[PDB]
Amino acid sequence: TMSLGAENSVAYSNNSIAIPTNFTISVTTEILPVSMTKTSVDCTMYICGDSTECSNLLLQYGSFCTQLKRALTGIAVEQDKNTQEVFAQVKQIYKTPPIKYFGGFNFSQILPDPSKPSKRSPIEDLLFNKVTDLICAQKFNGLTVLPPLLTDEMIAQYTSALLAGTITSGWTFGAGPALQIPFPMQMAYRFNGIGVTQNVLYENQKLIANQFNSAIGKIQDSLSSTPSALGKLQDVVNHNAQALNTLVKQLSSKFGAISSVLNDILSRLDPPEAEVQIDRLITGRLQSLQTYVTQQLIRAAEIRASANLAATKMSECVLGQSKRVDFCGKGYHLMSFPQSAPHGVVFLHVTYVPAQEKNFTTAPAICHDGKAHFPREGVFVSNGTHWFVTQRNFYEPQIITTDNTFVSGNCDVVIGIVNNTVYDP
Amino acid sequence: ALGKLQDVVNHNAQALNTLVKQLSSKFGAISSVLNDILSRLDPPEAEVQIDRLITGRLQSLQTYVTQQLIRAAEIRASANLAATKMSECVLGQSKRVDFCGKGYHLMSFPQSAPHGVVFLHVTYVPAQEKNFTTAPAICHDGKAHFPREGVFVSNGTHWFVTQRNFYEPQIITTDNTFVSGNCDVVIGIVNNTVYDPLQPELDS
Amino acid sequence: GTGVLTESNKKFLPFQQFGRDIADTTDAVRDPQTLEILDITPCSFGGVSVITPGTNTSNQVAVLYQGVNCTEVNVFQTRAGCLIGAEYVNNSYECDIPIGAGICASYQSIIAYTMSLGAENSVAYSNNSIAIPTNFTISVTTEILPVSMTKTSVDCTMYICGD
Ligand SMILES: *[C@@H]1O[C@H](CO)[C@@H](O[C@@H]2O[C@H](CO)[C@@H](O)[C@H](O)[C@H]2NC(C)=O)[C@H](O)[C@H]1NC(C)=O
Ligand SMILES: *[C@@H]1O[C@H](CO)[C@@H](O[C@@H]2O[C@H](CO)[C@@H](O)[C@H](O)[C@H]2NC(C)=O)[C@H](O)[C@H]1NC(C)=O
Ligand SMILES: *[C@@H]1O[C@H](CO)[C@@H](O[C@@H]2O[C@H](CO)[C@@H](O)[C@H](O)[C@H]2NC(C)=O)[C@H](O)[C@H]1NC(C)=O
Ligand SMILES: *[C@@H]1O[C@H](CO)[C@@H](O[C@@H]2O[C@H](CO)[C@@H](O)[C@H](O)[C@H]2NC(C)=O)[C@H](O)[C@H]1NC(C)=O
Ligand SMILES: *[C@@H]1O[C@H](CO)[C@@H](O[C@@H]2O[C@H](CO)[C@@H](O)[C@H](O)[C@H]2NC(C)=O)[C@H](O)[C@H]1NC(C)=O
Ligand SMILES: *[C@@H]1O[C@H](CO)[C@@H](O[C@@H]2O[C@H](CO)[C@@H](O)[C@H](O)[C@H]2NC(C)=O)[C@H](O)[C@H]1NC(C)=O
Ligand SMILES: *[C@@H]1O[C@H](CO)[C@@H](O[C@@H]2O[C@H](CO)[C@@H](O)[C@H](O)[C@H]2NC(C)=O)[C@H](O)[C@H]1NC(C)=O
Ligand SMILES: *[C@@H]1O[C@H](CO)[C@@H](O[C@@H]2O[C@H](CO)[C@@H](O)[C@H](O)[C@H]2NC(C)=O)[C@H](O)[C@H]1NC(C)=O
Ligand SMILES: *[C@@H]1O[C@H](CO)[C@@H](O[C@@H]2O[C@H](CO)[C@@H](O)[C@H](O)[C@H]2NC(C)=O)[C@H](O)[C@H]1NC(C)=O
Ligand SMILES: *[C@@H]1O[C@H](CO)[C@@H](O)[C@H](O)[C@H]1NC(C)=O
Ligand SMILES: *[C@@H]1O[C@H](CO)[C@@H](O)[C@H](O)[C@H]1NC(C)=O
Ligand SMILES: *[C@@H]1O[C@H](CO)[C@@H](O)[C@H](O)[C@H]1NC(C)=O
Repeated sequence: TMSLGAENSVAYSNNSIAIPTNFTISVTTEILPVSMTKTSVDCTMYICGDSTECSNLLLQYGSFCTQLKRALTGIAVEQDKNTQEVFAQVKQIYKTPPIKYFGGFNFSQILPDPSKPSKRSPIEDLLFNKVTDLICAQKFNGLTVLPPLLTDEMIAQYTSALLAGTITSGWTFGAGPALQIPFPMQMAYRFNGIGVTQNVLYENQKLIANQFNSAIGKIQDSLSSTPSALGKLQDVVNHNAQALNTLVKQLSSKFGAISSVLNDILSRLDPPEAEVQIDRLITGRLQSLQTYVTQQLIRAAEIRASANLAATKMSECVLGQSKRVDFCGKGYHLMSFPQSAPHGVVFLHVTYVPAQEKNFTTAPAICHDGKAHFPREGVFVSNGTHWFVTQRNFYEPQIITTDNTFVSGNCDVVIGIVNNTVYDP
Repeated sequence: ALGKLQDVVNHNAQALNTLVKQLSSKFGAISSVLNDILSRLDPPEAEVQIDRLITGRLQSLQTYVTQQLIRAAEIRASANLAATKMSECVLGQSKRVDFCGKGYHLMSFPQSAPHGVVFLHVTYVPAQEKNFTTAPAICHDGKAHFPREGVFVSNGTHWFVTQRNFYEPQIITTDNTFVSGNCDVVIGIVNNTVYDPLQPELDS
Repeated sequence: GTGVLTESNKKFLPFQQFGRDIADTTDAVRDPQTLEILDITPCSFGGVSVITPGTNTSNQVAVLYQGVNCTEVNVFQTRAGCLIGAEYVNNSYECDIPIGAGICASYQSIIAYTMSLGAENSVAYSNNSIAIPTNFTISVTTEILPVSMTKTSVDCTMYICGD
């Protein structure tokens, strides 16, 4: 019987709080499929090939062929639209400065490599390597794979522009003109977004930079060392080729006829029964093609939903800081980096995870001079003998003064109010 | 401009037209008209011809219903998205980037359209940006000062604190800065005075 | 069948006569007069696509043979296929008519080009400089979303059989 999880009992009490005293910069990967293989089918060539009599009999069924071609054309344009929606979200191609110094933060693994001809990042190069006469057989039966409108190098260029915008300008480029800001100041703004003061980032800048660099290196090692990391994108490739193979395989099916070869049927039988045999082959092949188009449409809907989600993540996680829980990684979200992948996008979510929490005795309000004092932005904590006010997400005790507390009412209404002095500047 | 809604209308009529067009298909039978088949053949072979017509027309109708269900799923997803935009953009102000227009979202207006909704997203776009020299903190009297809500900027000789999204320089005082630590830890801290409001009061 | 018979590097065993693909399609054969192996490759086929602007504007057209090399058919070779009737221009513009593999076509005659992704902007990043907005623009933008479709009901018996 499978275990759901490790058992943890939270030490809940009416007057105790746990405050984090440290943090971990966690980078996590999110892999999203964006597009599929664009397929076009020649209905007449697939069902009948070179046989004129088969085409003449096929004409009796009407506009089935036109319907299948139209549906496939809609899917093919939809895939390009999906790629445009996910990646072509900036109209300026931003570039990084020639001096790659960002206050200790290292972005070598995600920025484009000049040495490589493909102009891809090490992570993107790893993603393309790790995602992989079949093509000839699919082509020879009247099924054609159409090239993506955006080539891999242009998609990589779009990711590079997004990375340059998010690194040099923060979230400003997503909401208008790209405004330059130093990267430590940008990270301080992101720290303020999740409710941590700027001083925590500035004082611990080298530690945060080291943690970020270590996490990025771990991400590259994790992708290189795990076969099932890129399972989703490969699955899409796996489905598409298999579908074409199955459709090709359906040409070798008798479908209740004497032979699967039209030429043998013509060369061996009179037209009254040859017409019947060709009709059986036509209905079986047409059913196979309709089945293939129907699954292609269902997969197109699923990929369109995934692409819409990927576009939403690109807008909310890469082009801004998100306050939505778990949308842009596990933890308090700081920023995200896009990486191009075959038929998809990989988001590196940089999040803030609290760590090394410590118990403190807490009170809702402080009673001083017959007045109730409440924290403006923090929480009251006690280490045993002395009372302090600290920010909720990091332990930084400060003296309780009138500057950081506000007075509302007397001490007779608040349940759990404790008596302590409030300093006056 | 209104290509998406018209496209939906274009698909629906076309689907019906295709289904109507499928009535003119022999489907491997002598004729596409059932009345002719009845008026021309005995029931043993008329049953076969009617069977061919029935299976072809039934396949056409099932195909039409299948694409109608797929399109219904797509339109349901679009309608759910439209309801989400109506709740978050019209009935409130959204902090989600690009959900309610390009730029910092202020408000949205709904307009009815045939088979659809048009959202007029009113957003705030920054413009006419100006370069300034910036610092993370101000060092005064051996203490590090950080902005409460803004950013430190310098026009070349003087330091000010301004809000991030609009240029409004103000004198750096204790009211708009907070003190955390000394000047030895912050990388890039610059030396500047921090004004005290109480100093002229007790001085005079 | 029907196909080109090219020279084959495949060494058949003496008992084998035909050859098949992974997907069970014939890819090779042994000639019964001279014991040699031939690579049966089917003749070239392509999806003829016509690239045109509006008839209100012009009647000039270009033809794209999808998947067909240009030697087997203003002739330009693209990864999508062979494009006849459009002149390649080294300038980059926005995409007007999509061709594929980064190639787009436009009317100015019909030209084919590698589409520009966007205007090139280099952000003046430095470790101590910030850009602060001094003004604003109130921008109203349109977002069009479909909500409902036409409600259709079909009488199954009347449609299939009538009276
Ligand atoms: C806060 O105090 C509580 C209680 O003193 C701690 O909870 C105990 O944790 C230990 C080991 O984790 C367990 O063996 C005890 O059974 C727990 N007691 C209760 C009542 O839950 C808690 O670990 C303290 N928090 C920190 C961060 O030290
Ligand atoms: C917070 O945790 C970090 C680690 O994530 C601590 O940094 C380590 O500090 C020890 C002792 O000074 C060093 O030996 C390690 O090399 C440091 N690790 C890294 C990655 O820099 C840090 O000291 C902790 N801070 C507090 C206040 O507990
Ligand atoms: C940023 O990270 C890269 C890679 O993580 C660092 O490049 C390494 O540099 C060391 C010492 O110079 C070499 O021994 C490694 O072989 C390099 N690895 C790679 C993959 O190039 C780089 O030094 C870091 N710092 C900067 C400023 O770029
Ligand atoms: C709670 O924290 C306060 C503040 O750090 C502690 O007060 C200081 O304790 C040190 C060590 O005994 C003394 O050298 C200082 O003179 C104390 N400062 C003041 C203003 O009294 C206090 O001891 C802590 N309490 C507990 C139980 O750890
Ligand atoms: C907090 O302080 C107040 C005032 O200093 C205390 O209220 C006094 O309590 C004593 C005995 O309980 C009475 O004799 C006084 O008349 C009370 N004064 C007022 C103004 O109410 C209160 O008891 C203190 N609470 C704690 C927990 O120490
Ligand atoms: C930076 O801004 C400050 C304040 O806006 C400027 O200081 C004032 O400049 C005007 C014009 O020269 C003088 O009339 C005032 O007397 C100055 N005020 C003070 C308090 O000195 C300053 O000149 C600006 N610096 C630059 C390089 O533009
Ligand atoms: C910022 O101010 C501090 C303190 O006034 C400066 O530190 C002094 O620097 C001088 C010359 O380097 C020394 O002679 C003093 O002993 C230093 N005093 C202290 C307390 O450190 C610092 O140099 C100033 N920084 C800038 C950039 O002007
Ligand atoms: C901020 O200063 C930088 C550099 O001092 C300006 O960037 C220059 O812009 C001009 C015109 O756009 C270019 O010709 C230069 O090549 C740029 N130089 C660099 C180093 O990028 C930038 O325009 C200034 N910002 C504003 C708003 O004027
Ligand atoms: C901010 O931009 C607005 C326009 O978007 C400026 O308003 C213009 O001001 C000029 C000169 O004062 C007038 O001739 C125009 O008629 C104004 N246009 C509008 C639409 O009102 C405004 O002056 C700018 N403000 C700053 C500080 O640069
Ligand atoms: C908290 O609970 C303890 C025991 O459960 C009790 O003695 C104490 O009065 C309670 N305090 C408040 C503020 O409820
Ligand atoms: C910023 O970089 C310049 C050179 O690029 C250097 O002279 C200066 O010391 C740096 N300042 C900080 C705060 O890193
Ligand atoms: C096949 O025919 C050719 C014709 O010249 C002859 O030379 C050869 O011996 C025959 N047999 C085989 C096994 O090739």
